[PDB]
This record gives sequence, structure tokens and C-alpha cells, in this order.
Amino acid sequence: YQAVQALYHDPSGKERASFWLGELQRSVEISDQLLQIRQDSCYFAAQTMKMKIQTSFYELPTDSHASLRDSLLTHIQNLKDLSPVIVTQLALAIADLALQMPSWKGCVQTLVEKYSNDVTSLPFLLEILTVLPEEVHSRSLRIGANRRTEIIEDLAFYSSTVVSLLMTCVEKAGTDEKMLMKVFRCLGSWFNLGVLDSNFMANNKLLALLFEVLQQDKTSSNLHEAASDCVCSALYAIENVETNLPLAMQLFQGVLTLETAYHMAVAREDLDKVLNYCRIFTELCETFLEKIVCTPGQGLGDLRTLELLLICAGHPQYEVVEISFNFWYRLGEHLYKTNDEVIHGIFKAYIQRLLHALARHCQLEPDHEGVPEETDDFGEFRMRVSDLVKDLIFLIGSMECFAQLYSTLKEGNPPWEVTEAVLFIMAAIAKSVDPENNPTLVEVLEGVVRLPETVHTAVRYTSIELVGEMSEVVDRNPQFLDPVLGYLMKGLAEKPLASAAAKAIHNICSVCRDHMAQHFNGLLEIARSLDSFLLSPEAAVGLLKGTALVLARLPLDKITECLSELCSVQVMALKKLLSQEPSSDPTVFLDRLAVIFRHTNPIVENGQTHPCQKVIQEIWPVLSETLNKHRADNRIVERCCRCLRFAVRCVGKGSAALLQPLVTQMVNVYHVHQHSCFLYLGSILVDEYGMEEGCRQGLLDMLQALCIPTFQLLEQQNGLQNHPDTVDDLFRLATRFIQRSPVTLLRSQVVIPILQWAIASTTLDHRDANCSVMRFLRDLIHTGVANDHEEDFELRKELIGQVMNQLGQQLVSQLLHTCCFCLPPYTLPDVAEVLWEIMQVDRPTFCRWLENSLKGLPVTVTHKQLTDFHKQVTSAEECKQVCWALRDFTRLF
Amino acid sequence: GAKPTLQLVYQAVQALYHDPDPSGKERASFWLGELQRSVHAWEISDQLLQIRQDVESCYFAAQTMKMKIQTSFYELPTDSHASLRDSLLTHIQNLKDLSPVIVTQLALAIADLALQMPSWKGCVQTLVEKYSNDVTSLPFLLEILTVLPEEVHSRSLRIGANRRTEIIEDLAFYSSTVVSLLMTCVEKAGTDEKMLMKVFRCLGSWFNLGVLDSNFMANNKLLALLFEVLQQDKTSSNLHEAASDCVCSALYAIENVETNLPLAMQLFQGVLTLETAYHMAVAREDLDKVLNYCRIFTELCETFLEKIVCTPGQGLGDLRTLELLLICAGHPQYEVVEISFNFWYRLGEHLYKTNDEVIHGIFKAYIQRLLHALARHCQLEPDHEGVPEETDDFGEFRMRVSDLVKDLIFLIGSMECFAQLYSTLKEGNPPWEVTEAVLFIMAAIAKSVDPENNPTLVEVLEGVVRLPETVHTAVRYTSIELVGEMSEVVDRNPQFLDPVLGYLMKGLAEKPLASAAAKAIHNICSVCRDHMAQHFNGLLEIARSLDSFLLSPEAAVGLLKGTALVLARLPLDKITECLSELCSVQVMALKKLLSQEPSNGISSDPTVFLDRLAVIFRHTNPIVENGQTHPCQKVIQEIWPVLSETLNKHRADNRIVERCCRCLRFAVRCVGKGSAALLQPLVTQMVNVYHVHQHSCFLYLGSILVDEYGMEEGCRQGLLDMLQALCIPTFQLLEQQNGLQNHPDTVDDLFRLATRFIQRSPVTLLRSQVVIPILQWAIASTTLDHRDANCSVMRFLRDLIHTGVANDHEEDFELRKELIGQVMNQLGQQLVSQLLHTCCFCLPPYTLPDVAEVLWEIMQVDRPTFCRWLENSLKGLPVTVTHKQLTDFHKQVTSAEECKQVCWALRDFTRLF
Amino acid sequence: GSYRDSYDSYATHN
Amino acid sequence: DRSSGGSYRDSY
Amino acid sequence: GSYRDSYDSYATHN
Ligand SMILES: NCCc1c[nH]c2ccccc12
Repeated sequence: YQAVQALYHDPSGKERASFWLGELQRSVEISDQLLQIRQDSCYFAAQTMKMKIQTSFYELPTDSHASLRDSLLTHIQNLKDLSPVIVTQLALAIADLALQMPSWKGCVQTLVEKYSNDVTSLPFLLEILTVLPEEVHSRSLRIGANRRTEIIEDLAFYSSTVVSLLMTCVEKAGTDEKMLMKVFRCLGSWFNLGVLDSNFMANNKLLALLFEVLQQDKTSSNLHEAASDCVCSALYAIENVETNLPLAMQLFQGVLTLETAYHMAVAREDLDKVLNYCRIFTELCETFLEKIVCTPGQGLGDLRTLELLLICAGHPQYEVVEISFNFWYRLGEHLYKTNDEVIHGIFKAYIQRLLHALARHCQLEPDHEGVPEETDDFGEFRMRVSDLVKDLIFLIGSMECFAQLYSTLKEGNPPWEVTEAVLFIMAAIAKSVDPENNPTLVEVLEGVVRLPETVHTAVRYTSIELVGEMSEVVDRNPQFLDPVLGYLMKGLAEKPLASAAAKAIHNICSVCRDHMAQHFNGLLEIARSLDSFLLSPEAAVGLLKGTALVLARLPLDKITECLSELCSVQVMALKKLLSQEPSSDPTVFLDRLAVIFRHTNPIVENGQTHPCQKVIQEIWPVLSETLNKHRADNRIVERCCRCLRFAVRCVGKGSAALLQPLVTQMVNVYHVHQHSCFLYLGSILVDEYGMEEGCRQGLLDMLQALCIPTFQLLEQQNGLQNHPDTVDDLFRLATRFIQRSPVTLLRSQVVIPILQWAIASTTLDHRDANCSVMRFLRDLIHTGVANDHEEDFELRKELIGQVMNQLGQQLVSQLLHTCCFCLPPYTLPDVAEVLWEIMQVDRPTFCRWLENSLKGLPVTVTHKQLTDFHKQVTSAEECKQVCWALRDFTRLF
Repeated sequence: GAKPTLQLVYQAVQALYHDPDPSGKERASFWLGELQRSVHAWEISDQLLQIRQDVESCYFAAQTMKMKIQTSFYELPTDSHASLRDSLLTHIQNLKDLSPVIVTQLALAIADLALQMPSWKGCVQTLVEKYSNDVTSLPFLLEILTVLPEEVHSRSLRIGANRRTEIIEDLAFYSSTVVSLLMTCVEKAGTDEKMLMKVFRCLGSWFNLGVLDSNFMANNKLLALLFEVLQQDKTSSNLHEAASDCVCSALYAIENVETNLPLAMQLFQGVLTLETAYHMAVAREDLDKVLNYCRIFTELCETFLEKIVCTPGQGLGDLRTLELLLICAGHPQYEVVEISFNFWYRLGEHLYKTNDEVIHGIFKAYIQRLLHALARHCQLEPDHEGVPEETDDFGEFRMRVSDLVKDLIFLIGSMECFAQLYSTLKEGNPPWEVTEAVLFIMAAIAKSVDPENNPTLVEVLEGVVRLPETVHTAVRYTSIELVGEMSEVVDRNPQFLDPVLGYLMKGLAEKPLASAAAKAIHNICSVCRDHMAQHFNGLLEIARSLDSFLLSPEAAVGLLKGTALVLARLPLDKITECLSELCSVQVMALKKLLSQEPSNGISSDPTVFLDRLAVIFRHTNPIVENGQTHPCQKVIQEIWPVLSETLNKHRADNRIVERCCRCLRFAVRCVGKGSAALLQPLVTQMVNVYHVHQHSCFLYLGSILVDEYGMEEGCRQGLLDMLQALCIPTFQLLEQQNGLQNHPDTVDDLFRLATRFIQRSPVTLLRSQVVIPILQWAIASTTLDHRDANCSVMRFLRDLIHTGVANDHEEDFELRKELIGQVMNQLGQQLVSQLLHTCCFCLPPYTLPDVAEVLWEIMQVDRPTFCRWLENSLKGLPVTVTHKQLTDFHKQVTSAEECKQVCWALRDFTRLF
Repeated sequence: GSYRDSYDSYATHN
Repeated sequence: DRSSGGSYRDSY
Repeated sequence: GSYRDSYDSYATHN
């Protein structure tokens, strides 16, 4: 289309070009209508010709087969200088058709005979011979197991002809790179599919050329990578080392030659080639791992493999070393099984050399003048190293290396960056040394709390991180709790060290939560002055969370006054903000109270006065008033709902004193501002109190009182689409009733209008609201099931019956309609679940309903199709069949 | 596979039908199946059909051609299409008189091939050209042309939306040719019913495809012939049905009435003429034809429902439609009336949507006439002896009537019809079978009648307990059901409770009425729960004497359930002595069986007593605050030794031990917060018995104790001690040869229990010695082909790994995250490897969505670690796959944004092995 | 379905 | 008492 | 997912 002017070259023009794409995608000789006259659109044409001719494979007649070949052969010859990447699209398009043994049925010899000796057939002949055995059994086109049976064994027979063609390609102007890039990609394919299948490459030109090009310093990155990838392809083609006579030996000696070329590329700092070599080296080791482990230093298990990966892992550019990582993990996972102590022992001298190199790579530049950024590119590299150091130390003994690491700290005046790297490594393997008998853990702990403030920020920061891991050793040795907390207070008071210190205190609080009644006051003073320290959000939340969990473990006598002293700091701020007349934002104070109430959950026996009740009753008015002040703001009201949710949970079984005041205020605020978070909070109240018979009536009055304002808001123009949140949270609340007290809802006048609105909301194209409505329908109908006659099921069976008499037909009808006409396929497993549940309550009633639905459905679709679909659903013996039936049926509209 | 010799095929065919060893048929069916799936089927079936030696070989061969063409048209080169066509057309001509079963298979084969073959465009006209004028070809030409529109949408057949819509528009273009042939088939041999059947079956098939031009068909005297056959008395069952199905086919095609209106007028008038033919078929008791007409009449009403409702009595809305169905609904054969039912539901439903009172006015007359006819159908024969049966060919019919009557009375007003029904008992001298039919209709609608209109329900309810014992057993049976339905009325009017319970006690004492009386007493217990405190002692005497009444199982369980549900509502003062007197009659029987050592237990099995105690404990759930002594604790602590000793006596019997575990569950559950005094005794005895007899129900009961008490910090340790102590004997049993395969319920119940720990107390299990062995066994158990044991293992793996996701950073997640981390650091790779392996080699596709869930959870915990693990798994995987497919699958899995994308990826990957 | 359904258990609840 | 539950249900 | 996740809730548990 001419109006594509903006597309290639502000969205306001390109938005126009884009619209006509989606119109045309679905449509169908008709694409090749361009080039009425050929003059320099052709990108969009060629790009379209790929995807459409691909789809056309399984659409077109067998009439005009060679037309596709000859049109494509013509086009590709005429479009040689557009782009190297368009050639690939066209080559693939040809090859996935040409492979299919109809048409001219032309097996390998045919392309060879028709094209080979034409000097400019080779660029494209190679391109199609490369992709053809690569897209046998392979993606975008469907796998084609039908055709596969014959072909690979003919390509195994003909591979010699393709190798001989490739030898013609190197004599005929193997002078410059683009031809060899094609030759290597082609050879890599016929390697990859194994189809050489014989000993012969010792008597061949191509394999020597491949390695020569890789040894050259004057070679291009393009050619170097295409050759590197060819060598990897050739290594992967060693499916098993001995399944045919070992061309493996040729590839193995070949790669080992590249060490000189490697060392020279690193001296030149030719990094893209250094990376290409480290890949080849790693894929050699991967390809022969089994031989290395089972026959160490023997034949193709030769340990020069690991020795090359050890020189790579020493390269100062960290991007080089982390190539070799997955091989080290894989070597480790093999050693972790076999348990031959020599097949541990030999390799332990290599694993220690790797672990030394990795530890050296963890050293910061001595330059540095801060803490480590954990989001640096070095910071994130450090994590990958850290996680690999963990695994290989676990094969060696975490005691043995934690021992030797600490030895390095306390000898020969270690510079700061060595000291910090050691503390970093030690923090990775702490939490993996045995705590049942290792007093050396106490040495490091003691020796760290006695480290002076004068050492560089990094050494202090990381020793604070290590002190966190060592929280497990603190719990067993609480004489250290006091010194440890002291060391962490001191770090907490320096901005970059503050967050790391907070993490470690939180670790101490969590791990030692039982043994910290004496230390709660220290935490409480920090918690009081939380904002003075300049912590991250996570760090401040972790510090409160910790104080509250320790508070929950105090003696019941102390909690009331300790809880109020935690909260007061936040309660005062809120009281001041009520006296602030608009603009205020209570969010940060509500969210701190929420963390406190979430985690202050003491264990109280029955009849015992729960110690939070007094604090929550004193606080409730300031939160109640905050909610009413900000009642118009949806966000602040959600921050209130979440604070008040945990405040009532904080009071244990004594919730009853607060539940009616909360439910009242929820109804009052919702009645004026229909924020869906009140429906969601109501759903939490129903879920957690609905099984108590005293709460059931109050909660049903709450549902009835939340429904009137809800329905009025959905009745409005575009009310479903405008309030998908409200639909989601309405059916959440109704489903919690069905789970916790179905009979209470089912006796009520409100279940019928909830089910009427469910049927209407089936039409709303919103994935989470849809998911919520369909769950309500499924769960409501499931309360008509009674697979245990010994249950007191009879009354609910009765009341679901009454409800389904008058709305079961309207339900099945709308469900089928919304599948066919309203909503995309994402609904179908959920509708299938609802239909399946209706059948599992009453199959013959369901049969009638689906029947009268199919009759009511709005000529294209045939009465036979309707009746076949009914048959398919009503006789499915599993829910998944209903899904398939309904999907296939849905495609007809 | 080598090609078999043809005499091997012939003896195999002869063994499928005529081997006197019927296992010979197993081996014949199997091996001829392998032949049918094999390559060699094409030639072998062609040769058998060329040889034409017998029916057995020709049936097998034609059936094979069909099966191969539909499934395997792809394994034929395009050059073989017209060869196979002309081969098939040779075979069907040759075999036209051999057997029609064979012709059917060949007709299918030819159609299937014609639909899949696009070269042979216009084939309809070519089949007509070749065979139209030879009268001996018309039988099979019709058979082909009939099945051809039926196989168009056959999902056996591999045709795209494009090609199928091109087929249908071609079939539509040549449909007039096909109709013209059918007219030729009635100028020639139109006096023979065999040819008329084939013609009407063919016409019907082409109507069903929607391709006939209704205007051309209106101009066609072939529909006049079709109606004339339906008017004539002398037609066979088969022709009458073929013509009936054809008229319904013609009606089915014209739902868009306004675009088909000339033919709609002819089908509408044509069906209404069949009234005389219908009345004559009733008079001579020609039930085949009566049913065939009721179907045609009903399909007319179904087709014109909108015209009926929107334009009543006008044009194709003419109410002669309903009047015909009212004629049918009066036929004495109940099989006739129930054809019209779904139309009456559909009409009643449409009226319930369009609340337009001049629609409702008109149709109320029709619905009430039907209601009277349906009500007469509920009358039993006057010479019926006993109660009405339910799971019976008339019992079942009465349910369907009752349901339609219920649904339609809602449109009339339930109280207005219930009033008029009672009037029918009061007025005239009604015989018993009318009186019981009315009580049956009344019982069905009673609970949909309004308790605001109290006086009429009260009169009915009173009169119905005052009727005497001399009344026919079926009236008494049905009155007892009605009394049980009107239980809501007794609750609103408690002066009736005592008379009603009295009425029901008399029925309870009379064996055929007893189970219906019990179900009604259970309703009164349930519904009038508040007023039952005065009547508990009556229920306690029933419970004492329960075996004397000759009740059904569901009647005895309902009665106990009821007594326990009202006991639960007594004052807490009174419950202990009442609960113990309810239980003691069961506890005494168990004490006896503990004393009776000198026998093997059989025929003195404690099952029925344990079951009854379980129902009592299940339902005795009083509302007790922590300040109140729980009144069950006292009773359960006295009974506990009896059950504890029963369990030890029967420790070797898996079933009795299960009945004991089920009783001991409900005993502990019953006692509320006093479970603290009973968990250690229970858990102890469970471990002790399980240590000797590894019944999986102890693992399951442990799972329930973990689910219900794992949320309490005091029980977490005792429950972990239990899991560790149940694991030792469990693992020892799975270590044995085929221990997974032989004990799938042990695997199921072990992972159920481990998963309840993950749900209620995850950090308790994760700090334990035993989590790693449980994962190790989970990884082994991924190999077990058992749907439920698999489902249980994959749930454990999913819910275990999920405890590392921690998306809300405000939760107490850090210690969980760390402990899952340590567990997965040491077993996560081994898990991903076995998951991949078991999809590819071990287990069928039923596992894939569950494995996809586990893999998705591992990615959601830590994706870059997952990437490595799946990679090293794909490397560790043993010419069938290439490195590129491994890498494509890795990429397709690891880039996913929803769980179900992994399902598809893993499935497509799985097909490669 | 199995023995486990007759227990009014988590095995039943939805 | 439960009858009042119907009363507050009725209005709008 | 949504606001609903920041509650230790049935939404989180299932
Ligand atoms: N679009 C609102 C349709 C609807 C849902 N529930 C209802 C109840 C009564 C009337 C209409 C409706």
C-alpha cells in the first residue's frame, strides 16, 4: 500500500501504516502482485512473502509446484544485493517446500546437477542446503513426522556429494570471507545432523581450512564467529564419542591447537575472538565431560581440557571467565554423584585452582572509595561467582575452605581488597558450615565485632553482611548476641552501611526471635527513630518486621506497653495529620502500623486476655478517622483497609469487639465511595470469620449492604467495563461465602441478584474479573454436589436446586453465547469447568439446558454441528474434553 | 514390518468371527488392528475386495479402506488418487448385491476420498453421470450421496476451513442435480419402500448440510411425496421413520424463517395435515407412527416458537401447533407425552423472559391444559399393590413429569395450583390413584409454594395427618413424603410438630413406609431444629431400636445424623448424658466384640458400630466458648479405650483399621478445643500400629491432623515427630522390589501429608532431617504411572518449590526462602532432570500440566538458575532430536509469561520421544 | 474418588 | 430477629 | 499481581 510512507522512517503517521497490517494478515499469486514494473516497499513485500508462502505450503494446489521453485529461484537471483538476511528468509521458504517429496521430488543429487558448476549458484545453493536438514523435523512449520521417516537416511547417503560441493566452493574463490561464512554454516549443518557418518575427514580440505581461519589474527569477527560456531556444531555432532569412527580425534587435536592463537588474541586484547575461543574450549569440555571424568588424562579425557578452562578463568575481563561457568556446574554435578575418591581427588586440585581464580576475580579494584554496589556489572558478576563458589565448595568441604579463608585474614598484612573479597566469599559459605561442632565460626564472629571503625567502608559493609549469615551461629552462642547487636548499631548509623546493617539486624531478629526479650528495647529505640537513619524501604520494613516478631515472643505481661511504644511514633503522626486541613498523606504511617500488626501475633491461651486488644482499641479511632477523612481517595482508602485488616487479625480470637465497628464503617464509606477494596476486605472477613456461627448473620447483612451500592454502579452506562475491579472483588466476596457458609448465602434474597449479575459479567472482557466471575459460578454450582451421603448436605442440595431451576438455563445460554460471540479463548477452560460442574450435579437437566441453548443460538452453522457439539459435551467423561469440544465449536463463529 | 501372506490375513479374519476360542477373537482383533494401522493395509484391502470371496473379508477390507483413507490420505502420493478412486468405484459396483454393510463402508471410503481429493472437482455430477440410469446402481449411488454431506464436517478427515467451505459451496451448487436424481429414483421404482427410504435419507442428509435452495424445494413435488407417505397408514416402520426424520431435517434447515418463507409455509401446512393420520394411528394402536408424529409435531413447534409467542394465532404462529401437542400429551402411552417435554420447558422459559401480560394471558390457558394432562399421567393403575417405586420405568417417568409440572406451575403461581390440587382431594369422591397422584404433584411443588399463604398449607397439612391407617399404602407413602416436604410449615406452626411426629412414627413402624417416614423425620429434625428439644427422647428411643425398623442404609444414617444435629443444639447442661445414651448402644456392641476372642472376627466385624459412632461424632458439634466445659470431652474420653482396643485387635485388617481411623478422626474433631487432651494418645497409637502395619490411612489421618492442627505452634513439634516416625516404616516398604508400583496409595498419602505440612507449617518441615528424604522419594515417585499418586507427588513438588517465591516482601519470608534455597541447591538439578525425563520416557501426557506447574514454580523462584538446570538436563538427555530442537525448547520454556505456555512447549517436545 | 472423601476433609473442600 | 434482615434488604 | 497480594490472604494462600 502506497500510504506506508512513514513506516520505515512521533507515532502519528506510523500508526496509520500499522493498521493495514492487521487487516491483511489473515488473508491469502496475490502477494506477488508487486513488480508490475521493477524499480527501486520490497522489504514489506519480501517479509510478507516469507510468512505467507510458509503458510501457503499447507494451502496451495499440487498444480504449479515448480512455479514456486522457479519464481523463488528468479526472485533471489534478482534480489542478491538487498540484504544478507533477506536471503535467509527466502532460502528457508524454498527449503521447507522443496523438502516435501511431492512437486519435482528433487533429492540432493538434483540440486547438485542443476546448479553446481554455475559459479553464482553457490551463494544460494549453500544457503538452501544449509537450512534444509536443519528444518527437517523443525520449527514454525509443523514437525512433519509423516515425511521424516525416509529423508534423513537419504541425506546420510548423499552427504559425500554435499562435502564435495563444499570443497569446490573453497577452490573456487575461497579467497574472501562471505563464501567461507556460507561454507562453514553449511558444513556445520551436515555435521550437526550427523549425516557424514564415516571416518573420512582425515583426508579432507574443509576441516583444516576451518581451524586455519581461526588461528589467523587477520580474520574478521563475522568469519571467526561463523567458524567458531561451525566447530561447536561439529562438537555437538559427537552425539556419543564412539558411535562412528572418531572424527572426534581430529576435532579434539584441532581445538587444542588454538591455545597459541588464544594467548596472542588476549595479548592484542582482541576480546570478541578471546570470547569465541573460550566458547570453543568450554564446548570441547562439555562434549567430552564423560570421557574426562571416567577416563581422566586418557585419550579424549585428556585434562588439557580443564587446563585451558583454567587459563580462560584467569582472564581479567570477567565476561570471559563466566562463559566457562555452566561447565563447572556440570562437572560439579557429576562429581557429586560418582563417589570414586580418585575421581574426586584428581579433580580437587583443579577445583581448588578454579576456586582460587574465582576468589581473585571477586577482588575489587584497590582504587575504590565506597561500598560495593550489588547492581554494578561487577556486583552482579560477583553474585554468579558467589553462587558457583557455594556449589563447588560443597564438594570440597565448607569447613576446609572457610578455615583457609580465615587464615588469609590473620596473616601477612592482607590488603583491604583481599580482606573484603575473603569476607565476601566467607559470607557465601557461612550458612553451609556445620554448626554442631565448629568453634572456628566463633573466631570469625568474635574477630569481626572487634574489627575497628577505621577500616575501609567495603570491609565493614561486607563483614556486616557476613555477620547476618552468622546469625545462625549467634542463636547457638547468645553470649555474642549483645556484642553482635552493638557492631550492627554502629554500622546502622552510617548511610551506605545503614541498609546492610538493617538486613543483618533483621536476620538476627528472625533467627534469634525467641532469645531476644532482653534486647527488644534496643530495637524499639531504633524503631522509634527509624527515619533518622536513611535506610532503603526494604531495610526499614525489615527492621520493623523484626522488632514486631521479637515483640510477639515477649512474655504476655510486656506486650501491651511494648506494642503501644512501637505504634505511638506512627499514631502521633496520624493524629497531627487529622489536625492538618486540606492534602496530607498518611500512607507511610499506615503502612508501618500494618507491618507491626501483621507480625505481632503472640500465642495466647483461651480465656486469657489478649495483650494487643487494649492497644488496637486505643488506636482504632485514629485509623477510623483517617479512613473517613480520606474517604474519596481510592489509594489512601486501600492503605487504610490493609492497615485495619491486620489490626483486627492482631487481636487473635478477640476480634469480635472490633468486627462490627469495622463492618459498619466499611458499609458507610462504601455506600458513598464504591472502592472495590471494601469488597475485597469483606471477602477477607468472610474467609476468616465465616465458619463462626456468630459472625455469619452480621457478614450476610454486610453483603446485602455492599450489594445495593455495587449494583447501582454496574447498572450505569459501561458499568461492567468501567469497574472490572468491582466485578472481580464482588465475586471474590460471593465465593468466600460459598466456601465458608454457602447455606447462609443460598437462603438469602441476595444470591439470585448476585447470580443475575454473574451472568451479565460473563460478557466483560477482563481476565481477572472473568476469572473471578467464573470461579463464583463453578463454586456456587459445586455446592449441589454430594459425594458423601453422610454429610449434612441435604439443605444446600435443596437451595442450589431452587436457585438453579430459575437461572440454570439463563446461565448455560449466556455461557455458550459469551464463548461464541463475546470473549476470546482465554475463558474456555473456565466455562468448561462451569459446564462440567453443572453436569456433575445433574447431567440430564444439563442436557436439556445445553439443547435449548443451542436452539436459542442465532445460515452458516448447521443443526448437525449443534447436535454433534451437544453429543460431545454431554458424553465427555472428563472436564478437558468439554474444553476441546467448546473450543472447536467456538471457531465456527 | 513385513507384508503378511494373504492366507494369514484370511485365517485371521475367519478367527475374528468363527474361532470357538473367544480369546482367539482377542488375538484376531488385535493383529488385524496392527494390520489396519500398518502400511500394508492399502494393498491387502484392495486385494481382498478384488477377490470378492466372502462377506467377512470384504467387510474387513472395506472398513480398512475407510479407516486408512480418513486417517492416512497423506501417506499416498498424489499420483495414486484417481487409481484409488477408480479401484473403489470398481469394488462398490462389484459388491452392490453382496451385503449393505459392505456398501456402507465403501460409500464412506469414496466420499472421504472425494472430500480430500480436490482434483476430482465436480465429483457429484460425475457420480450421477456414471450411474444415474442403471437402476441397480441407484442403491449404492444413494448410499454415497447420503454419507457424503455427513462426512463433510467429520474431524476424522484433515480438511482446513478454506477447503471445507470450498467443498460446501460446491456441494450447494450441485444440490439441484442430487434432487433431480432423487426424483428419477421415484419415477423408477417409487413403488418400493426400500428405494423411498434411501431417497428420504438422502434428501434429509442434504437438508442437514444446509445447501438445498428452499425455494427450489418449495417448487418440488418430492416434499408432497414425503408428506403423502406420512399420511398413508400402510407404510413400514422404517419408511415412516425415514420420512419423519426427513421432514424434521427440512424443518431444522429453516430456522431463519423469513429468508425461507415459501418452504416454511409448505412444511407448516404439510405437518398440520398429518393430524388425521395421527388420530388414525392412535385408533389402530400404531405406536411407531404415533411417536414419529409427536416428534414431527414437536419439531414444528420448536421451529416456530418465536412466531407462536410474538404473533399468537397469526400466520406461522398459529396455535394449532400447541393444540396438536396437547392431543399428544393426552396419549395413554407415557413414552408419547415425554417427547413434547423439552418444547414445553423451552416455551415456559421464553414466556418467563417476555413478561408481556397479553402473551401470558393467552398461553396460561395452554399451560394449564397441559398441567391437567401431565397430572393424569402421574396416576398409577388402580390395581397397583404396594408403594410407588422410584428407580423403575414408571418411577423414573414420574420424576420427569414432576419436574416439568414444577417448572411450569411456577409460571401459573405455585400457591394457585396447590390450592386447586387440594380442592381436587376435597371435591367429588376421588379414588385412591387420583388422591395419591394429587399428593405427589403437591409434594413436588410444596417447597416452592409460599409460607406467607399459610392457611391453605395448614389445612392440607392438618387433613393429611388425620387420614387413617386403612388408606391404600401408596397414599400413605406419598402423604409421608408430602409431610416431609411441608416441614417448613411445621416450623412456622409448631402446634403441628407433635401430630406430625406421631403420623411419621406410625409409618416408621411399617416396613414399606419406614424408610420414607425416616427421611421425613430427618427433615423435621433438620428444619424444626429449635423446637426439637422436647422430642429428643423420642429420637433416642428410635436410635436405641434402630435395627428393629427394617430401614434402608440411607434412612438409618439420616436418622442418626438428625438426632446428633438436634443433640448439638441442646443446652450444654444436658449434652453429656444425652450423647452418651446415643453412643452407648454402639459402644456396648464393641465391648462385646472385644470380649468375644474365640473366633476369627468375620461375621462379628465392628464396622457398623464404628460407622454409627462416626456419624454421631461427625454431627455432634455444639457451640462451646472456651469458658464452658466442652460436654463431648467427657464422653469421648470414656469411649476412647473401647475404640483404641478395637483398633489394636483388628490391626492386621486394612479395612477395619480404616473404619477405626475414620471413627477416631471424628471423635477428636467432636471435642472442639479439647483436642489437646487427645492428639498425643491418637498420634502415639497411629505411629505404634503403623510401625507394624503400614496401612496408608494412618498417613492420610496424619495429613488431616496436620491440616487441622498444624496452625497451632504447640502441635507442630508433635506432628513433626509423627512425620519422622511414620517415614521410617514407609520408606522401608517403598525400598522393596516394585514398592512404588505396589503401594501407590502409600505414595499418595505420604505426599498428601508432606503437602499439608508445607501448607500449615512449612518452616517446621524445612528445618527437619526428613525433608530431603521426602524430596528424594518424590523425585523417584515422579516415575510412578498412577494418576492419583502422580497427582499427589506433583502437588507436593509444586507447593514445596512455591514456598521460595515470596512476591510480597512485607511477609515473614526470609527464613523460608533460605531453607527452600538450601534444599534446592542440593536437589533442584536432579528434580529438573527427572521431570524432563519422566515426561519424555516414563509417563503419558496426563502429567504434563502438572510437570509444567512444577517447572513454572522453579522459574518463579529463580529463573537464571532454572535456565542452567534445564540446559544441563537437555545435555544429559541420552538421531531423533537435534541440538537446535533442544535449544528451541529451552528458549520456548524459559521465555514464557504464563504457566500454560510451558505446558504446550513440553508437550510438543515430548512428541519427539 | 476414594475412602478419603468420607472424612469431611481438606480432600473434599471447594 | 431474622425478619428485620428482610426489612433493610428491601430499600433501593 | 495486585493490591490484594500485600494482604496475607486467601488470595496469597491459593
Ligand atoms: N447490565 C445489567 C443486566 C443485569 C444484571 N443483573 C440484573 C438484575 C436485574 C435486571 C438486570 C440485570
